[PDB]
Amino acid sequence: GMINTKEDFLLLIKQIEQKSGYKKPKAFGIARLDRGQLNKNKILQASFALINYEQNFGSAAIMLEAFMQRGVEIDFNASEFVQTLKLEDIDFALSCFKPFLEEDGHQNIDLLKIIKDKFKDDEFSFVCLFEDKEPLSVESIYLKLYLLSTKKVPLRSINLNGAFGLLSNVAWSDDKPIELEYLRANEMRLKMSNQYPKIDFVDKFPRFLAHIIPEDNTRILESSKVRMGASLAAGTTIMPGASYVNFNAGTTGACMVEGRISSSAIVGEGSDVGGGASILGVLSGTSGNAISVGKACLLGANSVTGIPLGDNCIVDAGIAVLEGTKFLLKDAEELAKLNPYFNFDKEIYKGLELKGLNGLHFRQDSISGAMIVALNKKAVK
Amino acid sequence: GMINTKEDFLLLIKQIEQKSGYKKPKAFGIARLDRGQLNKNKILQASFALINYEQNFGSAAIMLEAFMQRGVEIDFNASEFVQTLKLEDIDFALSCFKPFLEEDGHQNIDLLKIIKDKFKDDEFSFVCLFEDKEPLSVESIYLKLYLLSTKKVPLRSINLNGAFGLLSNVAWSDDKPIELEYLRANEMRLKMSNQYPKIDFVDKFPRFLAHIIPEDNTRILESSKVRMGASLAAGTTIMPGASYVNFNAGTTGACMVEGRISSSAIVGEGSDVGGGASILGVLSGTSGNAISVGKACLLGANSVTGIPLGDNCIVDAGIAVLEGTKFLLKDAEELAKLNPYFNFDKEIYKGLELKGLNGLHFRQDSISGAMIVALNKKAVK
Amino acid sequence: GMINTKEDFLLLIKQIEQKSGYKKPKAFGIARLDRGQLNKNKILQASFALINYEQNFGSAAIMLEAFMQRGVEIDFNASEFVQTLKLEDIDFALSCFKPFLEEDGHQNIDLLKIIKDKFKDDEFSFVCLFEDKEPLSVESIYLKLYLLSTKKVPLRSINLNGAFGLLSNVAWSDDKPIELEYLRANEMRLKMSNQYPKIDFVDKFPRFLAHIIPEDNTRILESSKVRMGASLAAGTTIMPGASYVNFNAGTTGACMVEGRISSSAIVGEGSDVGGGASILGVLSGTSGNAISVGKACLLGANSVTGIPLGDNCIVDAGIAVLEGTKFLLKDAEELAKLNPYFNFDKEIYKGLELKGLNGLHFRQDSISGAMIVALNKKAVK
Ligand SMILES: [Cl-]
Ligand SMILES: [Cl-]
Ligand SMILES: [Cl-]
Ligand SMILES: [Cl-]
Repeated sequence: GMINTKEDFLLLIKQIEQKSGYKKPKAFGIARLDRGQLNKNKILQASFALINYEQNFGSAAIMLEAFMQRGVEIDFNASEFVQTLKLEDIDFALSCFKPFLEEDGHQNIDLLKIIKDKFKDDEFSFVCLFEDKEPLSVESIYLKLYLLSTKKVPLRSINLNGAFGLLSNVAWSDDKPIELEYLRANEMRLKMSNQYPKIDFVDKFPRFLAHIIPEDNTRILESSKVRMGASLAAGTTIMPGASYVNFNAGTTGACMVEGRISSSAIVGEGSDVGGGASILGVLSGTSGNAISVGKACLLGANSVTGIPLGDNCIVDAGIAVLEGTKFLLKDAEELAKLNPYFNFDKEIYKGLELKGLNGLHFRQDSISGAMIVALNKKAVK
Repeated sequence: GMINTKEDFLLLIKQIEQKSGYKKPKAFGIARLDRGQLNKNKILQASFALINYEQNFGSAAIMLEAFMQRGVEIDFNASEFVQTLKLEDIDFALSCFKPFLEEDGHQNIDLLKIIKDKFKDDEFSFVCLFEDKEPLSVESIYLKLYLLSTKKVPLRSINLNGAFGLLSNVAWSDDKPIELEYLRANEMRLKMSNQYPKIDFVDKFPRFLAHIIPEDNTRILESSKVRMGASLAAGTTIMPGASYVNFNAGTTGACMVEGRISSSAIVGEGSDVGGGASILGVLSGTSGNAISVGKACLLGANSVTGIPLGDNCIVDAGIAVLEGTKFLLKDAEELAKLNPYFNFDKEIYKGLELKGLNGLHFRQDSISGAMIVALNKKAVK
Repeated sequence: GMINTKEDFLLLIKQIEQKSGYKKPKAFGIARLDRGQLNKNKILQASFALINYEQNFGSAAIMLEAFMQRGVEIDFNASEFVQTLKLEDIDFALSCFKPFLEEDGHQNIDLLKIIKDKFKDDEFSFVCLFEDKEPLSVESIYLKLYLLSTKKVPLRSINLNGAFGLLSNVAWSDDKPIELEYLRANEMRLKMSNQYPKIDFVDKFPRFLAHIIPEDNTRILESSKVRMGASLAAGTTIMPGASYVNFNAGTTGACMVEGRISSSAIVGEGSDVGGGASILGVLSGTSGNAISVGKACLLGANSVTGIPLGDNCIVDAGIAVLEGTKFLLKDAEELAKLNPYFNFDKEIYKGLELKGLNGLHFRQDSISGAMIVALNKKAVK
């Protein structure tokens, strides 16, 4: 078909990439789209089975060229490119991949074979990012969420600004989106005919398990507790009682999570988020930074953590550690050793002053009622 | 058909309404009923696609007359009237509506066309309330819950007493009720044949989303967290981690809800119910009144609010504000300004004494351990 | 068929039970198994419609004999016996039961008729326990969980050690297990063809309601909040907001549960677990015993209970009662009366010292900030 060898294939990629203003995508994939039942141009959800991040640039070149080949004008100076796939695009791409078709393990190529076989018009779209800027489309928002939940990129590392304004608030029935106006328009007919769909939730975001397959040692005991865009390190457990992991939040190592992790909050390896505990996400103020809890921290049942914590910190059950809470310092000499740059000159510190320190133990003196910050005895050893 | 003009229609309504003891219903609609799999006279659920409250009295007259026309004796001195619809009732009503049949937007008339088209015996029932008293039927309980959840009537404004005794505890599978005795009777057959239905919950009440379509700016991130009979003002968000809205509870303006709103509790516009916070519903005692939180209140993560709060109150994360908790008053002069009738003569107040006041800030002194009630600095401005 | 009378039947049982080394099973039943989509020898779940505990030993003898009759070597010195049923086994058993076949109410016999009618190879397995030791199979783990959730045995009374290591972490879609590797292997095909299954959770354990039918006065308002192996006494209510009942945990009488009951924790009749409260399961240390809360205890919203409590204890909302928390004792003379062996000589006690006592009221002094242990005034009366 003119691409007969892998050498021909590589020269083709070189020709494409030497086109004027060509930029290699930083992320790309192909999404199956769910459209509005009433407004068929409204994209309600995008699903990917393969995410490419800073990889497989040849495959991206073939896809971009399929579009260029039929006259689609790609602005390589825009942050992203989204385009509906036609059958001709799939056939063009598969012909460029001719040298590989009888081989196993080429995942992007396998995906195209599948899409060709299941092709429908306006069902599939190529989605790519040229840079990390605010999303301009539902499709690019979904690619970004996937980049986070598949852990191709670290938590907080990509731009999600404006996502809420672009996404439609919809009903979700067995993880399928339905326009609210469709339900209103059909309510009499559906209820009287006993065909009213079962609505699990109404929101702009889907759940993690509608999109991501956990590692074999990762457990999520209830889907409603992990939003799409959450990032769970292998080995994490999310218990169902009073937990939550929001988008652009999660764990960077195996943790037991029984409480609530707000957006922008990161919990380090070996930490234990107790039943009904709260971890807030963003510190107050205009340059208010994100909250991180370090490694091997123990957050008690029904506690609240409103500041960044370093490693080996303990918040006792029931304690609220907020930015403005005052604490009486104990164990200053030992804490100095774990925290050599910090000035332990005084006796009372606000939560915010103590942010990020290691080996802290937040507790209440049960006789005097004083809030204390002390040494986690285990943190010295 | 003898009703040929809208004038004929209006004279018919006048004749009906001049019948002896006739009362216009205060609320009415037509429900599709779910009956027991074993006990077919047991009504397990009622679904409405249209609720009429203090409106469309002509339409109610036509329906009541359909029944009277065939000899049904309506007691207009009872608080409610419930009756199974026959095809003849639907045809009678549609014939009285003849002058309107080629016009759009007559919702009660459209509903009848649909019911005629999907008619089944014992499937549909007319349900109306003549006054606001204790429900006497499953059907009237469901009409009352709908009146609350559709916001046709305000929270706490209607009589729900006895509802629990009338409703059957059932299993619910994809929002369909199943008698527990049916599951017991069929368990061997169903499990061994691998046809055991998926049971989502066992209770007397259904969920809100099985019945109500939120406004486009209202989100409920998990159906199990909003019971049928809840009332959510447009713009409310219910997060899934540790929240709840019970029946005859909710919000009167757009609020962020991440905690638990008990029955009878009302949360005012702009308030923020923090993650895992509790709002209790009814004050203790025999004349113990319902708890209301006013506008723009901020309830901290893992707090407990056991008293009514006025506007612009703050409960810090972790604080329990109970009827018997004692608080040390600060900022008395400024609080007097926001609360001119209250007597700020003393220094220690019980929670219950402070009920309903504006601009309160409940906090703990972290050095002395004292519970404080102070000024919310933002409430002066 | 040679077993023609119930007398013949009883002599057959005598002959079987006199076989060398025969032991009567302590528990038995027949499970329908769910196997791996990829690994068909992996048992992902077992479902029973009938559990026998210390009963119906004749029926167990007939089943064991069906296997022995065809040469299966049963080790009656092992703790358990598991074996796949063949049609011949079912037909053999039904022939031994000939004298009963035209009679009603023989549940084990009815089950065999059903299994014969729905027979499939490798679908059904006989599962029995000869003693209470660590489970050796998925099948025996499931029998043990059933023994707990059906309340045939008391909470904590049976050996579940090693269960986590034997169970596979799987995806669950409408309560059906799916191997994660199957989802990975089929992800492209399933997502692009729009056939991706709805995954409710990923875990090693199923939910209670996938297996157990509550009593008519028992309510569970959300299935994800009660794990399989939980034990709920008749009349219990599990609310959905922030509750949980883990395996080998629950209630021994009717309780209102709105908080989290950890594994090994037992809550006594008439107790009320408030919204977002935590009950921990096992005391710290190597001989750290299980936590029990007695009858008519009141655990406040957002409290934490980390010690065993006797009867009529109160933990105020927001209070954390941990093993190491210190409390100032009040009402010593009255508490002595309720607790005659305890030595109320001193003024400050650690939580752990107070374990199991009756009539305790844990509260905070809101003026001094001191943690108090006092008399529950209602407990004297
Ligand atoms: Cl100081
Ligand atoms: Cl005073
Ligand atoms: Cl909680
Ligand atoms: Cl002492």
